[PDB]
Order: sequence, then structure tokens, then C-alpha cells
Amino acid sequence: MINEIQIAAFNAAYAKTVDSDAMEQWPTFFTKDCHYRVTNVDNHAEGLAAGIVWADSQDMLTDRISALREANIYERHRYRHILGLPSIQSGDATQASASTPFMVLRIMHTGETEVFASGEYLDKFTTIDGKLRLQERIAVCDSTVTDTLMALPL
Amino acid sequence: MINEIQIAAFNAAYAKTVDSDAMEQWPTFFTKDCHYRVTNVDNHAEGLAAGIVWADSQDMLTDRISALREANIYERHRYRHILGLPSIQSGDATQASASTPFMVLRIMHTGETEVFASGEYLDKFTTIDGKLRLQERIAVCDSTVTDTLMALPL
Amino acid sequence: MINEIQIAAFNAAYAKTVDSDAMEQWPTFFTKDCHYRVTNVDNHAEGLAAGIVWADSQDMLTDRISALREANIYERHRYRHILGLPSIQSGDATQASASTPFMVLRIMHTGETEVFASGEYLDKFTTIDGKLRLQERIAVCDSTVTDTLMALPL
Amino acid sequence: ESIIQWHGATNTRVPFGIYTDTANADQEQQRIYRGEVWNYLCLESEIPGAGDFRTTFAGETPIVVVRDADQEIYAFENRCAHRGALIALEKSGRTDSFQCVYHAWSYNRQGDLTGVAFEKGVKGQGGMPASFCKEEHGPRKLRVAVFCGLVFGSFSEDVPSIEDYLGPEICERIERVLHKPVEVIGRFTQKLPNNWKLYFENVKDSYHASLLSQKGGVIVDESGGHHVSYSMIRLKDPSLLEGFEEFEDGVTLQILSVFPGFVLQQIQNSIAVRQLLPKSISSSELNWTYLGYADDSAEQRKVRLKQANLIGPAGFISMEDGAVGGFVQRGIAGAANLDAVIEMGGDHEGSSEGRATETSVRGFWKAYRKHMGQEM
Amino acid sequence: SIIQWHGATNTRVPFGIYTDTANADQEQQRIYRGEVWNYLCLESEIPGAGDFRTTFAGETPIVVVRDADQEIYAFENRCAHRGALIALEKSGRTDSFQCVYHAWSYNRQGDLTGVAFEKGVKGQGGMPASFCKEEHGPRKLRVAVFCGLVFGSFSEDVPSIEDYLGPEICERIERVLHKPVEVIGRFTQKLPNNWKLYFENVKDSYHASLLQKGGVIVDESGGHHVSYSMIYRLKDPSLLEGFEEFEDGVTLQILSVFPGFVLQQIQNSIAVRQLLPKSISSSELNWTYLGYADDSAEQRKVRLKQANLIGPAGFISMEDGAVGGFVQRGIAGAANLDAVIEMGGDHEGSSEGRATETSVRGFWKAYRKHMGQE
Amino acid sequence: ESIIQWHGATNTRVPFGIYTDTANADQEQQRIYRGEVWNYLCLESEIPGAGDFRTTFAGETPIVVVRDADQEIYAFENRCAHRGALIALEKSGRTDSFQCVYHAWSYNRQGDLTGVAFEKGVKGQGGMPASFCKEEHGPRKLRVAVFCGLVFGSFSEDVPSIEDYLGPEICERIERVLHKPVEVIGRFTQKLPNNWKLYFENVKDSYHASLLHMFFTTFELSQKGGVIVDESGGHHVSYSMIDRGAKDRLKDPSLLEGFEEFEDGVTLQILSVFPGFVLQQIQNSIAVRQLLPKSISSSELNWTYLGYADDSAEQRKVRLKQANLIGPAGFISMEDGAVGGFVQRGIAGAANLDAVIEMGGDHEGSSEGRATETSVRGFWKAYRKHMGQEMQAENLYFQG
Amino acid sequence: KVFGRCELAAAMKRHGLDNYRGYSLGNWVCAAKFESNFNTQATNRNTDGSTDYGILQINSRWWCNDGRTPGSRNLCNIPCSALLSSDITASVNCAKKIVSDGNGMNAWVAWRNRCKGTDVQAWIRGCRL
Ligand code: FES
Ligand code: FES
Ligand code: FES
Ligand SMILES: [Fe+3]
Repeated sequence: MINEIQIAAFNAAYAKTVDSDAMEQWPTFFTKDCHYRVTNVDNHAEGLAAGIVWADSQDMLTDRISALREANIYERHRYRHILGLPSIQSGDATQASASTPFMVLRIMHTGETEVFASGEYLDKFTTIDGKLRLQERIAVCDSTVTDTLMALPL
Repeated sequence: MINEIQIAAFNAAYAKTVDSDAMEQWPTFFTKDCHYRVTNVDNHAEGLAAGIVWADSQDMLTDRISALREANIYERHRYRHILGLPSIQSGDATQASASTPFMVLRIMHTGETEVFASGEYLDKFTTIDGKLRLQERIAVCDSTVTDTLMALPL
Repeated sequence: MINEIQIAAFNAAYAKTVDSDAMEQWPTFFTKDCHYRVTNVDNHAEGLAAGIVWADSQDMLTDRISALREANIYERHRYRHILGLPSIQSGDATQASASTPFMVLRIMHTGETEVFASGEYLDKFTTIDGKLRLQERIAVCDSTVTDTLMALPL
Repeated sequence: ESIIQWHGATNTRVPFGIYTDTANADQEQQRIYRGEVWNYLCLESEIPGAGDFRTTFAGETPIVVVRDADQEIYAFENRCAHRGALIALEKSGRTDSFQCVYHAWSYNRQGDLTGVAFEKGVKGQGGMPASFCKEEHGPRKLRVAVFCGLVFGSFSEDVPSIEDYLGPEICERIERVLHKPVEVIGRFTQKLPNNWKLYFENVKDSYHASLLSQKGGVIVDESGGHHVSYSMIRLKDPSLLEGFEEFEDGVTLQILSVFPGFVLQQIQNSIAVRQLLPKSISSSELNWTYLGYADDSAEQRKVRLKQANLIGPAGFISMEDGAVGGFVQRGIAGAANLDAVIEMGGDHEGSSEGRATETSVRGFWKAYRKHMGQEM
Repeated sequence: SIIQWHGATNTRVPFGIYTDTANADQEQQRIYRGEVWNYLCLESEIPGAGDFRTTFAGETPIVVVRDADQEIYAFENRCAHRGALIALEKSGRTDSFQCVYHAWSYNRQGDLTGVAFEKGVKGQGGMPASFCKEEHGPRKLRVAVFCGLVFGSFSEDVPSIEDYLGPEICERIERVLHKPVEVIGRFTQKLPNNWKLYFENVKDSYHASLLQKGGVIVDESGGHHVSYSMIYRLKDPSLLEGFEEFEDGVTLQILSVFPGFVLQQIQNSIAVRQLLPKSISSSELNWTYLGYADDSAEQRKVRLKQANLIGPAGFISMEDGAVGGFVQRGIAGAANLDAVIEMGGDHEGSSEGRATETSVRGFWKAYRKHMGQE
Repeated sequence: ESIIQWHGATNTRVPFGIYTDTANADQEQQRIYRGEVWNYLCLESEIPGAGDFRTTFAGETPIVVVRDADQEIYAFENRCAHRGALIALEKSGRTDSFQCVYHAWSYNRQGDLTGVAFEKGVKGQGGMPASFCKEEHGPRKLRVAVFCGLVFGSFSEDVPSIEDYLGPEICERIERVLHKPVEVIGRFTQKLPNNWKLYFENVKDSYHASLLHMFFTTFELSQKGGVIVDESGGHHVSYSMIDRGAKDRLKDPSLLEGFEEFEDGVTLQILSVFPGFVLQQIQNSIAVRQLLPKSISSSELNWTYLGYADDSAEQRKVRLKQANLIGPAGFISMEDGAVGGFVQRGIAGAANLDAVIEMGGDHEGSSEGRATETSVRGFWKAYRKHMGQEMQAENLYFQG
Repeated sequence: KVFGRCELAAAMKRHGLDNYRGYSLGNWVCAAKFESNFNTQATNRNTDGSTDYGILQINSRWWCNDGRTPGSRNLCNIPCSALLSSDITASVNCAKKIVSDGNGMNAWVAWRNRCKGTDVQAWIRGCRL
């Protein structure tokens, strides 16, 4: 069984990876055939499918990070993830669905600290060759507003 | 023994209930003859008894939510609860006294995200039909200031 | 093995000590010949050793708190520590190296709440008489900016 | 170009610019808060003994209020006469004298400079010139007035007595409630996203309040500035409204206001005071002081604690009071050149038997224009 | 004066134009509530009778609503009593609107239909005999619908949307909004810059070309433009795997309408933007992502993948959020200096090149006209 | 109604409106920061090699400062001469040339426009008109001066030399401390809730500093002190010193366990240079501060903590312990962050009143002892000179 | 986990299922015997697209959410995976909600067919209780 302890540990490592700018390790958390999306409560409530980020393969995650490094120009900043306890919604002997509250601070190189996003990760977990992985993560943001831009994924 | 994990899980379900606007489930977290109070550290330090919310029955909690639905007018917003680890002061297999740090973000429908309240829950837990319930929860807020108004309880 | 749960519990007690202004208990969390430093990611990346706070003995921590009580002038305020899950890098039954994300709110007596600092504690833990102590804690702040001043340690 | 152009002499029309013009706000500081008004400071029971002090505001201007050995209460501007630092840094305490921490200038409880660190130099080096005299430097002192446990402060020598300022009808309505020693049972502050005037209008808005077998009425003092709104003879836990008799009339609701920011309220057994302070053109602060009587029994106090759910930031009755100001602030964003319409109950700025009127609102603006030199 | 224009030409913009707060208040009375069409929403976002949304025309909040006649109306969101917002919701469906403060009722045209206690209570108080409901009301807006785009004006004197747009931009809108569209997402960006900096950037072909055959068209007023374009490795090239659906070769068409409407087509990515001013140095950008109602599953998936090109995290548009701020901050010591806009000459008309700033100079031709700054 | 009304030609009275008037702040930008002053930019050792650059500010105005192959240091305004974007987006880096990200205009390390994307059109279409010349467009370049490794910049060619600006007494007091190669040992920034002027006055407030130092030796050798002021009033030195070779609480006393390393008795030396530079020596604690304005009621203080390159392990440890005296949590300097704010807030209803600055008389020159405000009055002598706020024409006619 | 008969009796008693809504401890032990054979991991796919989970074979269309079952009502507000732990807490709490629904223990088919009105109390004899 996938449990709350395993997802907690997974969530802390995901957070550290994104917050440390080790972004090349970020796709490793997902299955080959995964879905990742950044949206908001309005879109999620009305059934609207589009994301600020929208990926249906681990490869698309890898491309997003290539483009961040090679192509995208943005002012230096870092994230600080504060996560709540994962709460398992559904599961059988092998799969599990969960929700994890999140808050993401954005710290500019110039020192300004802002609550940049908050919401929950709606996740589908599987456990393949002894590794816990995201089949799906939807970052459902509480706000319809993103300040300036979104460079790094949530 | 009631432990920190069981309280943490209880706290996350309380939080999800309030943050998801499932407000009708909120009184179910309390005993019939419970106490709930929103106050601040100034009032708590003097021994001043008044609350922004003050309830000595589950029925009072139920009426507060009826009035929120039927009567009270306020601009749409939601809460995002970020909770700390509970610290247990005393407890046996059935009762426990504990303090839990909290932070509450307020997200307006217009998208503004603000730290709306922070403090600790001073709690008294009992066990009813083998489940945790609050005999008492005092939301001791760090700030004497509430922005605009308080519609949803903490 | 020293584990994530034991460090989390230690971290919540440390936080409560600092947030409750029981600052005289703060040095008791450290070994006699400990290191404590408040710095930032820029200094930490360039290998720069200086701290806003810098201590290489528990006695220096005790003196910092004497001076807070008996010497320093500052406008009343309190801290609210919100902590993430520890990640252990290395460790046996008695030593452990770990990183713990943190956010500190500052609440002024006049009621303003602000994100005052965020980052991670780079910790070295040891075990004395079966209890966890900090041999080393480096509060690596995400921001190069401190608002107004720093009276209380992180 | 002037958005503070009044339509007529009547007060049925308020220019929406009055809630936006920053120059006009600075005039409100000079002409209202530091003019011929009484500013509510605190309760006498909050500073019972000698040296007991609080800090607060009269408009933008920070204030110290303190009890002395003579049992009298004094107030002075919280500004060091040296280089201008706040003198008292704490909300409340007890002190023998005040001291500015920057360069250790000492002030007595009247606000007199009693001490200057190194006034006479250090080893016959530097210090003040021979010509410097402590008694010639000091914060502006306030006139203090007391009424049934309410402490007020004014900057004006010319301001009338508190009894004359309030008038007899408001004096009686206050004494009705505050006839005994009161005890603070809680404090809460609301930060309102609106110009102060919008919240004070709202306190006086009997039209609004009536929307949320009893007859009511609205009293207005001769100046227009002070009002009383009164009323007189489903829930799973009806105990919320289970009250007890303690006024020798039938009055179940009395909301009383005093220009420019004081409220006393009685709603069944729920007693409270409010202080309204301006903070910025589009923000204000509301400080609640919840009250019992010192002689209350356990059971009587419990009733006030339950009935408090009616009032304050989450009040069944008062919740919306926090937001409506903001709704106006935002609705007028493109209409700084237009006028609010205030015709309910005629042109009248005196008392009425109805509550479907705006007489107490027009009263506010009669008093405002008088103090601001805006009549015609 | 930091809003002193150097000459009649528009090759030089005073940097004070992005900073002067008095000048911003003039923009409210002369542009947003002047002779312009403000974009409000899509007709398909309020399909049924009573369906309403709230937004803004400059600083001024607006209600837009469908009535039983299937027509769309719009009025200022201001109670004619003491000025409170009337409608408090982003969107909803109602028979009539009511101000929560004192329960004044408005119909879907913005007419005052009801005044709580108008005639007193027990013949006590109420309105004077002289008070007449039909003399009080929020400002109503002239509404125009063009290919589903709902626009509002405060001005009786403003030309029709067809005359305002002109024929070249009318055709360029019809090109992409030729069929029923379906909203597939909304996202808002808070821009740390004066609105004008982002609208300039939409029109900046010089910038966009840096980031084969193309052109730039400008209406007669200068205010509206169209930029158009035609023909390390990706582990998943499916991001750019498109499908043909325009009768020309055009793979990029970015269209702007003074003072804050954008329609874009980038391969199969369709979207609308609404640009609102918020403070001297902040603006709001509202994205409405679109499919066509007749899209297959596979065609829709393509638009969902290609959306990664646009919005707050867009491979293409990410920088668009920040460049305005870069200028706002670069000019912090230079309120008294002038931007240099000479690419493609003095010209404010259409061009075959994209190494030009003609559409940018056009913005300022239109701006100075509305502001009386010639 | 002018809340910028000076009482007389003396500086014993400061109008509190000087800390509030926004038009007056914009004048400070034109007349002080971009006028005949030297703005502190960085240490030469912070950009040691060719291409090494940092970004900072002179008042409101962002600045690039960079080392070139010639081993000289240049500085220019961080504003693209096109449509005004920041050129360099990084706190620090190393580059061959600078490039505006908006439309790829290239700048050399002097701040010269060396390149315009599509200058000559694409297929003989568009581009710049024949009349356009690269050399006629560019960010404002700053005159640079390097004094004991301190890099300063001015926008004025006419500004006096750094030596004449500083004067000889301040030149020597800087050389005293920066006599050897220094090494940066940490950086910290404070956001101050006060007008810049309040913090700079506080640096120069020997009355405050002596009061506090006198309090600090209720805890744990006879000292004399003094206050030097340059001829302009703008620069000061506050010092305290023992007489080397006279006769006659802490659980870890190591905090104050120091070592001798100047050929004098000076225990404390705080040096200021108009309008926002501080060099400090407190025992073995060496540091530089850069004060920038941000908003009418906000300012930024940037600390650069220093060691000497030749420090042994034990000597460096001493400076790391003694750093506890300074910065945002300093035993000495903690309150320096808040007192500015206490004034900003105390004067909220007193914009039309005047600060009283009479300690040590009217004078704006050097003094024995520290119970004086001569260095504060000096600040305002310098300020009024730069701002054209000496007695005007009409008011001079009436008095004479 | 396979429980011993008496182990499971003791765990059900310490969770207060003795006389819970009419039903003596033996009913609960007998029910688990014939539902799961005292196997906390017992798992039974139904042709209706639903599954029965854990020691009391609780159905995934009504009671717990397994993510696989069209029309999940999830009336115990738990994922079905919590009914497959070594620990019977979540299984008992959902049971208490099921037996309270007021079809009593008839909800457990195997309890009707094999337990109802037998000598129930037999499942508890020979146990440290
Ligand atoms: S400002 Fe108060 S003593 Fe100097
Ligand atoms: S403001 Fe709308 S009813 Fe009063
Ligand atoms: S703004 Fe720098 S190249 Fe255009
Ligand atoms: Fe672009």
C-alpha cells in the first residue's frame, strides 16, 4: 500500500529539488506517461482543462527545463515550498489518489519575499520497481493571479 | 495513548473542511458541550474571555454557519490553513491537551493572497465512538488586527 | 538511527521556545561547543563565513539572550515559525546531518504580519543522554534583506 | 478640477472626491483631529492607578494618555521635542516618567521636558548652549475631559466642555449605559479598506441598520456630529439572545456616536466602545473595547460573552460593516466628480421618529463642513 | 513637465508618460471613458438570459449581462445611492441586480427599478415627493458585439466598432473568430509596469522578431495593429506538432485594439487578452484561452500542448511579463529623458518588414489624439 | 504652506517636512545623487578580474560597475539608450560585453552603444534612418575614482577630485583602516522604515553613539573621543581612543577579546562620506555600509563585512565573533535600524515643526568630546549647499 | 495479516464492538471469519465494477473510495486502501457507520448466511477477554 508517510517523504524531496534549482531531477518524480498541470480553483471548478504548464509525458517536463536553462530569460528568483500533510482520497492495493496543501514563497535576488502561490496538489501515485512516482500532479492554485510570470514549476 | 500523528491528521481534516467551504461539517469536529473561541495573545495574556467567535455548544457553531449561509453578506474568499506539529501537554488513551501552530492565508476571488491570521490552537481532545473530537479549541491569534472582517472561523 | 520524526519533534520544540519568547531555554537546544549562524544563500554560495548572528559556544548564545533582555532596544514583536519536513543527508544512531525548510512571520505589537525570513536550517545533530542536540545550525535565509532589524534569533 | 466642490448648502449631495482628495485629508488633520473636537483616547478603568498609561492616536497624531498621583488624567503628543522620535513605544504600562530612548530626554506625566542627557556636556565638553532652556521645548499637550469613564483629548484651547460638545441628550444617553464602573473583557482591531468617513457614515446609517413589536428613533445633537439610533419595546441554541433586564426603560438597542470617531453601543446585554482612526486616504482602523460591569455575576458575564457574537469582526449584526465602506471606495473609482445622494427623511439634520431616514448621516456632514470651512 | 513631447513625430516618447499620476487620471477621463471601445468578455461566456460577468473599463468597474431578448447590456458597477458596487461576483445569473448596502434594485439595463423604504415606514421618513427613481442610475455603456467579442464605450459620439476597427482589422478578427469558440482556461498576470509598456510590447514586432516572411499592419488612427508571420533538440517534439486550419500560410497573427484588447493565433493556440491599468506602475493581463466548439479530442489536445507557448509560463510569452518592469526600473533616474523609436522611420502605417516600430508609433499617434497632446 | 521652510542660515533647526516632501526628494535625485557628489559603488577587490561586474544604485538610478582588460574600473547608468530597459539583470557576473535582452543592443564595458540589432534593416527594408548614429545614444557614464580600493562614481565631470572632496583628515582616516588588502567576509542588507536622511544623521549622531557606548561600559580603561568634520560639512569621523601607556557579566568574554593592529589607541572609528558611505572600525570589526534611498519613508543599508587578506585563522575568528556587535542584530547597532522609524512616526502630525540640534552650539567643524551634534549640522550645511536651500534673495533682503 | 480468532476478538473489543448497536462481540468475529477468514488483505472484485476490501469486506461503490468504481458514494469518507492495513482501526470505524445505517449487520451477506442466529458467542470462547 502507498501510505501518508511515503507521500510525505516524496513531497519533501520534490520540494527540495524545485527549491534548490536542481530542476534536472524534477522529471524523475514522474512516470513516462504522466500528467502535470498548473491551474486554479476557477478552471478546476468549471472543468476547464488548460494549464499555465500542461504536460502528458515525462519528456515534455524535460523540454520545459531545457527551455528554462537554454532559452527563457527571467530575473533570478528562488521558491520556498511549505507543504501540509498529504491526505489519501482513494486507493486499492497498488494505486492511490491524494491531496497535499502547498504554499510557495517567491524570493527575488533583490530580496523581496511574496506568497507567490498556494493551493493543493491533486496527485495520482504509483509504485514501480520500488520507486514511488507521480502518474499525475495537478497544482490547483487558490488565486487566478500569477505575479509577473511563472518560470519554475510548482 | 492519543499521539501527535493522530492530532495532526484530525487538524488536516478540520483544515480541509474549513478551507473547502464545507462549513456544515465544521461543528461535527466538536463535542455537544464544547468551547470554541477566536481571540488574540493580548486578551489571552491578560485573562480576557471575549472572542470574535465565542461558543459553548456545538449548536452555537451550527447557528453561526446557518447565519453565514442565510444572513451574512461578504465578498467571496477562501482560507488556506498551514499547520505545525501538535505539542501534547498531557493525555491518556482518551483525553489530551495540545497546542498546534497555524497560519491562515486569505485568497480573495479577485486573486489577492494575504496572511490573514497566525497563532496556535489551544485544544482539549476527547474520544467519542473511538474518534478524536474537540472538547475545546481556542484560536489564539498573534495579531490584534483582522483585515476587513472575519466570515469563516479559524 | 536518528530519523525525520525525531528531528521534526525537536524542531517544533525549538520553534515554540523562540516563538513563545522563552528565549532563556533557546541555548539548551545546543551542545556546549556548538556553532550557530544566521546568513543568506549568497554568502553560503560564495563560502563567506560571517553571520548576522555567529556563535561557537553555548555560552555565546546565553550572552546574546542576556543582551536581548538587559541591553537591546527594539519595538515589541513576536515570531511565528512554520517548518517543513526534515531531510537527513547522512547519519548513524548518534550523529545526523539534515536540512529543514523554515518560514518565520514577524507580528508587530501594532498587528502588522510580514514574512520576515525563509530558508533552511543546515543542521548537525548529536545525541546526549538519549536526547537530540544541535552541534550546528546554520539558518540559511533565502533573502539578503532583513526588515528594520533582527532582535530574536531564527 | 476640484472634486471637493459641494453642490449646495443642504447635505443631500456629498462629492465622492471627499473620500479621495489627499490635500483635503491633510486639512482634516489640521481642522478636525487637531481642531475644536474631542478625540476618544481610552477608558478611565484602563488607567486606574498613578503612572498607568496607554498610547493611541488623535487622527494621524500619536498620543500618550496617563494617570498622575493627583488622580487626574493627562495627555500629550507622543513626539520628542529633540528630533521627533516616539517617546512611549508600548501600547500600555505604568511609569514614573517617560523617556525618549534615542538621546534619553525625560518627560513627566504632563509632557514637560524634565531632563536632557548631557545637557551640561561630559567633562566640561559640549552639551547645550547657555541660552537653551528645557521649559521652552515640549510635545503639544492636550486638554483632557472625562465623562462617566470615557477619556477624551483636544488640541484646541477654544473647544467647548465635553458636556456642551456632547449636548444634554447625548450626555443622558451615555450616562444611561456607563452609570457604573465598567471592566474591559476583550479588545479586537479591524483594518478597514476604506476612508474613515465611510465607516463613521455607516455607524450613523439608520437606513442601512433597519435593513438588518418595536418602535425606533434617531436623535441628532445641535452640531450634527453626534447621533443616537435606538429601539425599544430557527436558532438551534436560542441562548444567544437569552438576555436579562438591566435598563430602567425598554431600550434593547442604543448606538451612540461622537464626532469624529467614538461609538458607544448597547445591544441587549452587549456593551462596547469603538475608536475609529484614519490611517491613509483609503484605509482606517476600528478598535473595539468589549465591556462588562465590574459588579457582573458569572451568569451575567456569560450572557455578554454569548451576545458578543452579534458584534465585532465576525458579528451576526456587524460583520458587513467592515466591507460596505470598501464597496463604496471601489464603486466610486471612476466617479470622483459625482455626488452621493442623501435625501431619506428630507433635508433634516435633527431627530426623527423613523429609522428609514439619513438625518444622522446629513448631520455628520453639517458638522464636517463647519469644522472644514466648507459651508455655503 | 516630464510629459512634454519633443515634436509632432512620435520617434521620441517622454519617459514621464509612464510615471505622471495626473496624466494617468487624464487617461481615465479621455481614453477609457472617452471615444474608445473597451473589451468586456465573449458573448459565449454569457450565453443565457441573466448570465452576467463583472470587469473594468480602465479604473471603472463594469457589469455586462444577457437579457431575455438575447441582447447584451453593460453599465457602471456603482449604486446611484451612495456609490457601493452593485454586483459583487466575478460572474453569475440573476433576474435583477441589488445593491447589498440599502437594497436598491436595478434591471439588466442598469435602470433603478426599486428603492428600499422609498415611501417611508408607517408614513415616517422615506424620500421627498421631489425624488424620482428614473433620474438616478449608474452610467450605462454603449455595447457592440463583433465576432462574439463584447466591447463597451461611455461615449455617444464614438464610431461603430466596424468604423473604429477599420476594414483591415475587421477581416483579421473574422479570420480567427469565424466559428463558435469555447473557453478552455482563464489565467491572470499581475504586471509590475504601467499598462502602456505592455501594450507597446504587444505591438513591438522588433522585439517579437528577435524571439520567415511577415508584416505589420496599422489602422488609420494608429491605435490598432496586426503583426503576422508565415512559412538542443526536444525529447517530445509533439509540443509543435500542429494541424492546418487557416486558408493562408499564417502561423502567427497577433492583433491589438486600443486601448487594451489582444487576439492571438500562434499555430493552433488561440487566445484573447484584456489589459487593465491598476496603479501608475502596475497593470492586469487577463488571458482567455480558446478552442473551437467543433474541435475533436485530438485537435483540442494539440491546443492544450501548444498553450505551453503562451501565458505566464509561455516558452514564447514568459519574458513579456517582465520587460515592462525592466523599462519601469531602467528609467527610474530618467523621468526627464525620451524613448527612441526610429525603426522604419517616422511612419505610422503598414509595412512589409518586421524590423520596424511603426505599430508602436501608431499607439502614440492614437494616444496623443485622445489626450489632446498634439 | 512650504513645509521645506528653513528657520534661518543656521542648522540648529531642521524642518520635519524635509523627511516627507516628495517634490523635495525628486530634487535630492537631481541635485545630490546626480549632482556634484561621489556615490559609493563597491570595492575594487569585489571586481578583481577583467569583465567582473556588479550592479548597484546612485540614489534612485541603477548603475553597472565593471573591470576592463586595462585593469581600470568603469561605471555607467543601467538604462538601455533604446526604450530604457535595465541592461544588466544580475547583482554580479563576468561578461565581454553587456546586451539589452529587450532588442539586443550591445554595450562595451565603458557603456558605449557598440551594436543595434537590425540597424541596417532586413533585405534593405526598415532599420534605422540614414540620419541615426550609434555614438549619439548611450546611458550616462560616471566619472570613477578609486581611493584605498573604495570605488566611487559621479554623474558630474565638474565634481571636485575625491582627495579634495574627502579632504586630508578623512583621506588619512580611510588609509588608516584600508592600509592593506581586504577580503569580503559577508554581505547583509537592512530595509529601513525611514527616509534615508534619518539613517545618515544617525551615523553622524555622536550624541546617540556616546550615550550608548557610555551605557555599554556599565558592564566591562579611560577613553577620550572626538568628532572631525570636513570643510563642506558632509563627511565626519566619530572616534574613541585609549592613551597607549597610561597607568590604571559575559559567560563567553571572547566576544570582546581583541588584538592590536593599528599604530594608535583608536578603539572605535566611524567615518561617513556624503551622501551615503560609511567605513567603520570597532575593535577588530571592519565594515563598509552603502545607504540608498528607496521611497520617501524607506531606505536600504548594504553591509560589506571585511577581513584583511593576511588574517590568520585566529585573527579572522576574532572578527567573526566581533561581527555580533554590528549589522541587523548588533549588540551596538541593532537599535540604529529602528530609531529612524521612531522619528518618521513621531513626526506624523508635525510636518510644519522643526527638529532641535543645538548640542555643541551652531558650529559645523571638529570638536573634542562627542556630546555634540556638529557632524549632524554639517550634514545639513552640505545638504542645503547642494539643494540651493541657503537663505534666498527675498529673505536675505528683509534680514539685511 | 492473518489474525488469530482470539487476537481479532481482543482487537474488536478494545475498539468497542462488544454490543455495538445490538450486536455482541461474537457477531463481529463470526462476520470477519466468513467475510475474509481473518485476512486484513482480503480483496473480492464483483461483476458490478465494485470491490470488497479487508477483514469485513467493505464495498467500494457505497463505503470506501478505491478510485476504480463507477458511482462511488464513499460514505465512510476513506480510501479503500485504509481497509487493507494490518491495523483494523479504519475498517472498524467504517463498519460502525455501516451497522448504524439501520439494516443492522444484514449488510454483511456472509454474516446473514453463516452467523445470524447461530451461537455467535462461540467465536469468543477460549480467548483472554
Ligand atoms: S529624539 Fe528624543 S531624545 Fe533625541
Ligand atoms: S449604496 Fe446601494 S443601496 Fe445604498
Ligand atoms: S530597450 Fe534595450 S534594446 Fe530596446
Ligand atoms: Fe513578445
